[PDB]
Amino acid sequence: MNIFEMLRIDEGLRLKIYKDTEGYYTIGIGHLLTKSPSLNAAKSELDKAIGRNTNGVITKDEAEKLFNQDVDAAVRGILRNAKLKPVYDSLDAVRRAALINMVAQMGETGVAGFTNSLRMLQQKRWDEAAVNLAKSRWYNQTPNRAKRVITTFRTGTWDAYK
Ligand SMILES: [Cl-]
Ligand SMILES: [Cl-]
Repeated sequence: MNIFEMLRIDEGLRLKIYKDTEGYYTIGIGHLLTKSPSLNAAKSELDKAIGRNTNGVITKDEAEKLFNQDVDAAVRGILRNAKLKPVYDSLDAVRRAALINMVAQMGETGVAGFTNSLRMLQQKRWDEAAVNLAKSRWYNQTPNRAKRVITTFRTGTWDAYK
């Protein structure tokens, strides 16, 4: 298992514009197009991202390319983030992937707001952090995915994904 297979399982793959769990226009492997309520606005963003007049549809290879860019950016954002870097650096490889998953889903700002959990993770207080992570909108809105990530932080294994 790895970061790519992990997020691919969590986000799925869709080749036509669609609305995510929050109702925002997305495409491919969880790639947010825009928060605007406008389909045209979404199609314009898509074409700009892909580099061609897509007509709201992309191929597999194009989804995957967006996906590569998104993982790379997420990792890079983490490393440039004063609040996240230290946590990231303190973690083992499996748990690092759990952190990337949260960032890919809610952005840097969003994750960086779980101050208390972040400190517990850094301290290697696994059980306590999983309990704190669970007290959140994130867990209440997407419980299945949140449980998989939380289990990953708790055990440091990919069991939840198998
Ligand atoms: Cl883009
Ligand atoms: Cl879910």
